[PDB]
Formats: sequence, structure tokens, C-alpha cells
Amino acid sequence: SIPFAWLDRDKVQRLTNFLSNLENLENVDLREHPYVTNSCVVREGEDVDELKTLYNTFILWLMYHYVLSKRKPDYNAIWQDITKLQNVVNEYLKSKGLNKGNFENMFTNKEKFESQFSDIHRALLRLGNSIRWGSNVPIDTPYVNLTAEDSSEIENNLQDAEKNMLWYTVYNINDPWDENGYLVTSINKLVYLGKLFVTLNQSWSKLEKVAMSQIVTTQNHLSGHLRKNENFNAVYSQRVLQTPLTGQRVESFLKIITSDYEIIKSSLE
Amino acid sequence: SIPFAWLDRDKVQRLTNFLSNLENLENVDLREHPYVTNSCVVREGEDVDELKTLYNTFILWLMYHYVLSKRKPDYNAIWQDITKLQNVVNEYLKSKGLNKGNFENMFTNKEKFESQFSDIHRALLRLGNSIRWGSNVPIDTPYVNLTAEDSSEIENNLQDAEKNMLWYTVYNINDPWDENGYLVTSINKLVYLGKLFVTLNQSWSKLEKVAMSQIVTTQNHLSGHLRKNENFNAVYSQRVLQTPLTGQRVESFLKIITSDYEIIKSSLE
Amino acid sequence: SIPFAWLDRDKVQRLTNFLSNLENLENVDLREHPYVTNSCVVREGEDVDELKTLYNTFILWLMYHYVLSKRKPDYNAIWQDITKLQNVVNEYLKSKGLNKGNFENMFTNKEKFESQFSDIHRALLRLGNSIRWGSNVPIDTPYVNLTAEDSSEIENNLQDAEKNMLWYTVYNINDPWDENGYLVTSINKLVYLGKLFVTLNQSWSKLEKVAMSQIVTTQNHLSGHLRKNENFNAVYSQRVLQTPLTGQRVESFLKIITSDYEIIKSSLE
Amino acid sequence: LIAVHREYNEMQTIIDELCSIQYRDVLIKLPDIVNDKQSMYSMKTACISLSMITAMAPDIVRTYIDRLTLEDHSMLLIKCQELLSKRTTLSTQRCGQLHATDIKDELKKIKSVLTMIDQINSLTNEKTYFVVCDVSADNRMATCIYKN
Amino acid sequence: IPFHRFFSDPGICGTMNADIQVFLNTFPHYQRNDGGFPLPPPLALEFY
Amino acid sequence: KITRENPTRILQTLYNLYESRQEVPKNTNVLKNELNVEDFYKPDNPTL
Repeated sequence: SIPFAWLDRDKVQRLTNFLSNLENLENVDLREHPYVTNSCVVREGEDVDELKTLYNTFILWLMYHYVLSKRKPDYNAIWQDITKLQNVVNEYLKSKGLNKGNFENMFTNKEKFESQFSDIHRALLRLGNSIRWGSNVPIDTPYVNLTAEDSSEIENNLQDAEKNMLWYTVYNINDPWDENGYLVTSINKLVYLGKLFVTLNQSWSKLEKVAMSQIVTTQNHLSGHLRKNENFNAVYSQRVLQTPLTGQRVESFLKIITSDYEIIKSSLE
Repeated sequence: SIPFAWLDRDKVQRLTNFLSNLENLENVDLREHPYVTNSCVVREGEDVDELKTLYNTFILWLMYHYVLSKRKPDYNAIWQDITKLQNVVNEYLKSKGLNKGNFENMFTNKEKFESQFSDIHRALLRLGNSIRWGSNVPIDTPYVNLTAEDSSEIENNLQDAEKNMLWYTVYNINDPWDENGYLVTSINKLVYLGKLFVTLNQSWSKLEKVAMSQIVTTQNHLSGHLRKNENFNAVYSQRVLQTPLTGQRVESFLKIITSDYEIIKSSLE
Repeated sequence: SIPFAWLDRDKVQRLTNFLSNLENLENVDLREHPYVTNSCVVREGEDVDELKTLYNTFILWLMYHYVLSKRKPDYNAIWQDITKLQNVVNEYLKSKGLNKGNFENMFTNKEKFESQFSDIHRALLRLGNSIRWGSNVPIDTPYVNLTAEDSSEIENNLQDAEKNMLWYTVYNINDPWDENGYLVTSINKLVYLGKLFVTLNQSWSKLEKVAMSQIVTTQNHLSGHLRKNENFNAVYSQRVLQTPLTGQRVESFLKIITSDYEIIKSSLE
Repeated sequence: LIAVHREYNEMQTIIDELCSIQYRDVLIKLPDIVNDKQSMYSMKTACISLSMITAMAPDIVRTYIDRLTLEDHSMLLIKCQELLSKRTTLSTQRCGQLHATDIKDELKKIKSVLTMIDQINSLTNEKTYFVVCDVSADNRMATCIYKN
Repeated sequence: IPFHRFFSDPGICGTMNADIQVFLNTFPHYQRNDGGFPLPPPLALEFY
Repeated sequence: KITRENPTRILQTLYNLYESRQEVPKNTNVLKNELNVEDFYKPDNPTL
């Protein structure tokens, strides 16, 4: 039950409070706020402190990665809206809409890279199309074209998505006012949703690579300090804590390290 | 005013609040709210309940039928829209095109006639054509209309109306997004309004018949208990509370029984 | 906040309770409660009456006009139902069947703009139509629409609304048994609501004209009684309490006399 | 019609998509571009007449249909309600004058709206001046017959 | 219990019961003794 | 239209079609016997 080392009940309550309410605060980067590690350090200098808090930071980053991978929301729900915008409006503008729009070039720019697309050149081409439908020639505004009353707010929304990718909100397109109609609001929705999709996926991959890098870093510093002694409990703790980990293997290992926190609490020097 | 009996001012205030907020609260039935009857029962046991509770429940059922008759809303407002829909849509479609259902138009002319029970009989048979126009190659579908959550919310609204006839709300099923055609949405309107109208009239006549039957029953038991005495006040109470009661009679009888409550409080032992 | 500390606190509580429950007690008129004006009277006899009663009744009529303009209910809620009945029932009466009263519908709209004597003429011209529909041959009888018991009750309700336009009740004319039709009951509703609406507005204008006449009378008597002294406090009280008032400047004047209450109670000799 | 509107920022491409027509592989551009006024022909009574028709229609059919429904026409009354309240769904809220009309005013409305039609009689129909029976080789000339 | 072709007087049945009496006050031409004013539809099986 | 039930249920459900305002249509035979011995053969008879 919530496995941690010799801490205070206030420190355990505060760690459990943070890892429970990880979703509601902004700026989820555990590296970026340093308030957690001062709770994760036990006390008394460096003498009773290195080998205990190294295991403590190991459990902290591991359960942080666990609650991330358990509380990620699905982005395929917004990619379904991306396909609803992409398939039904734009192809029908170029095929069932008449007047230019080469079927091969435009349809393959839509159709290629269904999964793992991060292309900005596609957005630039659709901005060229939408801006030709709009008033002014240059490409100063990559989303709403012809107005900027919501541009800083959509900047704020994308930055808040970068801060808390676990909790994201799709803004909206104001329905009564628009320069062109169904077409330009669909194109602006498609651009904003593609940017939101690639932003949330890059922020997630960033944080997961951070958590795995920190866990693989702390395993070596844990193992080198536990390597010397020759007791059986010692070498069993060495083997359990030298089991290799991936981010897809980490949940079962959290259960394992609970059932071995039953022993390795006493195994420490 | 508010004569009731030898009851406490607390109980008189309770019955005041109940017969005032009759139209406010739900599931309007004196059987379904037994707290009115044990607020009606008289202090100091059955030695003074054995006549006074007969009189007092008689006063409850009289004023309950009075406040029903005074607070019934006029459902002819919804039958007016039934006549507009059933006239304009049904007869004129089957005359303007598909000139085979004129037997069913004679049936819907008799449905326009005030034979609602027999009229709403075979609403299935006049729904099947709406099924034929909502979906091609006609099948049999459930009786409530095409949208699933609207279909459930219609039944929720009908149960709300059946519990509280005095406070009813139309659903107004129409939609600007119309995969369903205009004329068959008017048929959906007609089915919902016909069910609402016949449900309100059935539940109203049900509670009115129950209240009048309880009034006649309490008159019979109360005259049987008042039978034995031959003092002038007692036989005058017999001749007053023996008078026949119809629904048009009950309001004048309530005025009469106030002006005779001036005596028959003292006429009862 | 709340002047006249120099009266008895019992009498100040009397005036506070009167102005708090003015909308609750019946016969809303300061003339009809002379014990308010007789509780207004100033101590130490007629010598101090002769000055302070005019100021005291002056602030009484100012607060009376203030709480009237603050606690006037909205009459557009009942005129909404008048417009709804007049639009729906009259148009479905005439345009849907047997259109004869085109000029009379012209009349109902042209009079619904802003005429009340014409609303009495419409009451005549719709009692004619209600006698046409309720018993199906045209004949004339005066002032009776239907239902003698409710006719006796409607006079009570109109006296109640005329005495207390702040606290009024809509009667809900309609009948559960159907001895006269939906449209006849709708005409009954419209006649009652029109008489109710013009009753509330004319009683309101009566009270506002009475209040302004009392305030101007007290200004003339109070300035004529404060004319004598040539002290600076006296002439400043004259230049404050000499200014003219409207129905929309009384609130600012009450705020000003509340702010300068200390210098005028010092100015009282 | 659309040359009188302003503030369409696609006005050039929408006039171009109007001016480019094609029929049996022969393109032509209709020379009524941006109102060069070489010969625009300006058609101002024609568009004015069309919009007088589409503006005076609903209230004329409204004032006719609000009368004599007791007689069993049975088709016209239902059709006008449908046709009018589909397009003009919120019909006559502020009403303008709140139903104060003259019979002479209705007379003038119908008389005007029928003058507009029999004077736009020119753009109403196009008569077949010639029915070509055969066409010579290389489409130089053709022998036809003459009608109307 | 009006059950047979015979033995079904409306003047007797509507004077015992009020529900026939309001059934006959709204449709006075079923007060005839001659033919069959309607039995309950499980009872009125005329060809059988 | 014909309808058959069991005599247990009809004695407790008897007065339903008198409480309701349902009017039973004319049977063929009662429509037929109201005509006369010469009017029967005339084409105005709906039962020739």
C-alpha cells in the first residue's frame, strides 16, 4: 500500500496528494518544479541519506511514470474529428465542389501519412488555399485568417496544452461571424486540430522519454552502491532492482516492487 | 376560513401548504401521500376519531376535488394543435398524392371527432406510413420516433405528465437538422401530442372518479354513523350531509358546508 | 440610512415594519392607514408639531414614493399572456374559419398599441363574439361573459388587485367540465386579463399622482415655515430642501438628504 | 446581381467562375467582367424586377391565403403554409405596420407584381427561330427550316 | 349482464348501471329494444 | 370485427366497452334486415 521508504506522514501525504492530483495543475514537468525532491529526501545530511533517497527517487519517478501512462487521455478522439474535417469537406470541395483542385496532388497530400504525420508543409499549402479564399496575400497568421481576436487565446490554449497535455480542451470556432463559411471554418478547424494533435503527441513523448531516462539513470547509481555486499537479502535486492525496465513493463514491476518492498526495506544497510 | 375540524393549527397549516402546492409537487394522489390522512386524524384517539375523522376526511376529499376542479389546465390548447397537424398534414398529403388511403382519411376524420380512445387505437396503423417515409422499403419500427434519446425523453415526459397532469410541458420535437422529412416530423408531432392529450384526459378522469367515489363512500359511512341520534342538530347534520354531490355541485356544497360548519362543529358530540 | 433618530424607536420600528410589509398588507395606500400618520406626530405638543410634522411627513411621502418605484412589479408578464391570447386565439378564430372580423382584428392590433378606452370598446366587441360562440345565435347582454359564481369572484379579485397592485393573483378562469368551449374560455381569459391589466396601471398612476401631490404640498408648507430664520444653517436647509423633484430624481434627492441629514437636523431650531 | 454587392473578397474569382462557360468543348468568356462599362448592358430593371417579384410575393400570397379557407379548396391552403414557413420560418414577427392594410393597398400590390411579370415577358421565353435539319461538312453552314 | 340477442333491455340495464346510462345519453339510438345495441364484443358474435 | 375471450375474464371486464365511448359498427345482417321486401332487390341495397 503506497510503497515508500522511511518518510514522514506529511511527506507521504504530500507525495500521494501530488500523484493523485497530477491532472489539475498546469506544467506537469516533474523536472521543472523542484518542490517534490525536497520531500523525497529523507533527512540527516548525506550519511543516512544517499542510498535511501536514491531508492526513494527511483520509486517516485517510477510511480510518476505509472500514473502518467494510466491517466493519459485518448487523442484518437480528436484525430477522428481530423478525419471528419479532412475527408468530408476538403475532398468534396475539390471533387464534388468543382473548379480546379488537382485530385491526385491534393488527395495524396491528404491521404499520405495517415499515422505519424508531423508535416507543416501540408498546413502551409492549405493556408495558401484558405488565404487565397480570404482577403490578404501573406501567411502571417497560421490559423485564423483575416482576424486576430482569438489568435492570442489560441496561442494560450496551445501553450496550456503543452503545460498540461493530460487535460486538453478544444476551443471552438465562433459560428455567427466568419469570412467565408463552411469551407474556411473547416480549414481553420483542420489546421488547429492537426497542430493540437501533433503538439500533444510530442509533449507526451517528451515526458515519457524524460521519465524513462531518469529511471534508467537511477538504476545504475542504485546498483553500483548496492553491488558490494554479499548477504542473500542484499543480492536479491540487487537482482530485483537490476531487472530491466521499459515503459510498457513498468506497471507489473511496480506491483513486484511492492511485494518486494515487503523485504527490501530491511535489506538496506 | 379554512374550517377543517378540531385539528391543531400545525395540521391546518400542513393541509394549507399541501392544497396550495398541489400543482407544485409531483405524483398528485391522496393515496400516494398518506401524511395528509394522518394529519387529518384527530387528537385523543378513536373515541373522537370514530365520527370526526369521517367528517374530516370528507372535508379533505371535498376540498381536494375542489382544488382539482379549480386548478385544471385546459388541454384543448394541445388538442387545437392536434387538429391543425392532423388536418393540414394527413388528409392533404393523402389527397394530394397516393389516393388510396382515403378510407384511413375517413378514419382520421373520425379521429378529428372527439372519440379519442378509439381514435388513438390504430395509431400504429397510421404510424406505418410515417415509417415508410422516414426509411425507404417500409419495415416495422418501434412506436416512438426515430431519434433514440428523444424517444426516451418523450416517455420520460409522458410519465411526468401522468404523475402530474396539473403541470405539463410539451416536448416540441422539431429540429433544423432534418435527415427526417418535414411531413413525417409533423407526423411525429401528431403522435406525441395525441398520446399526451389522451394520457392527460385519462389520468384526470381517473383521479376525478376516484375522488367522487370516496366522497360518496364517506357520505354513506358518515350518514350511517349519524343515523342513530334524533336531536334536531343531529338530524339537520344528516339532512345537510346527505345531499347528493356531483362535480358541478361540489363547489356550492363547499360554501354550504362552511355556513353549516358554523353549526355542525357544535352539533357533533 | 434610516433617519429620525429623535423619534421613539418604537415608532421608527413601526415605520420600518410598514415600509417592509407594504407589499404584503392589503389596501396599499398611506391615506388608508391614519395610525401611520398619527404615529408620525411629533412630541412636546403643537409647538414642535408646527415645524417638525411637515419635515416628518415630507420624508414619509418621499420614502413612500421611493418604495413604490422600487417595489413596482412587472406588468409585461401579464401583457405577454394578453398578447399571446389575442394573437393566437383571434387569428385561429377568424383566419382559420369563417373570416368576418378582419376589420376587428385590425381593431385589436391598432388598439393594443396604446389605448385603454378602446380596450373597453374591445371588451364590448369581444363579449359580442363570446355570446355568439357560447350560445350559437347572436344576441346582446351586458357585462356577463359566463359563470355567475366566478363572476362574483372576479369582482373580489379586481378589488384585491386595485387595492394591492403590488401583490396580485391571476384567477385561472377555465372550467374542467366543458359546458362552454375552449374558445369561449379563451375569450373569458382575455377579458379578465385586460380588465386586470388596465386596473393595475390606472391604480399605479393614481398612487403616483397622489404621492407627487403630497410631496409638492409638503415642499410648499415646509419652505413657507422655514422662510423665517436667517441663520446659515436655515438658509442652507432652504437651498437643499427647495429643489424641485421628479419621479426619477427622488432617489438622488433621498441620497442627498441622507448625506446632509446632520446639518438639517442641526438647522431645525 | 452580384456586381452591385461590395465586400466579397472572392468577387474576382466568383465573377470569373460566372464568366467562364463551356458547351460542347467551345469555351467563351462572358465579357461582362468587373463593370468595364464597354457594354455591360447594366440590366438594372431586370434585376430590380426579379427582386421586386421575390419581395412582393410572400405577403401577397399571405394576404390571399389568410381568407376563405372554409370552402374546401383543400390543396392551396396547405401548400402555401408549407412553402412560406419553410423558407421564411420565422414569419412576420415585428410585422412592420401590425396588420393595418387597405384593400386599395392590396389592389396596388397585386397590380404592380403582375405588371412586373408581363413586362419581364422578354426574358421569360426564347422562341425557336430556326430548327436546323442538316449541317454541312466542317460546320461552315447548315440548311434549316424557319419557324416563328 | 346483457348477454343474449334477447334479454338485453337498455331501459333496464342503464337504470341499474350508470355507465350504460352515460353510454346511452351520448348515443341515444342504442336505446332501441328492437335490434342489437352492442353487447360486450366477446359476447356479440352474431354470425356464430 | 370478432373477438373471443374466456368467460372468467369477460364477467370482470364486461363494462369496459360501455365506459369507453366506442360505437360498434353495423353488422351485415342487421344492415340487411332493416331494408324492405322490395327495396332489397334494388341496386341501392349494399348487400346484394
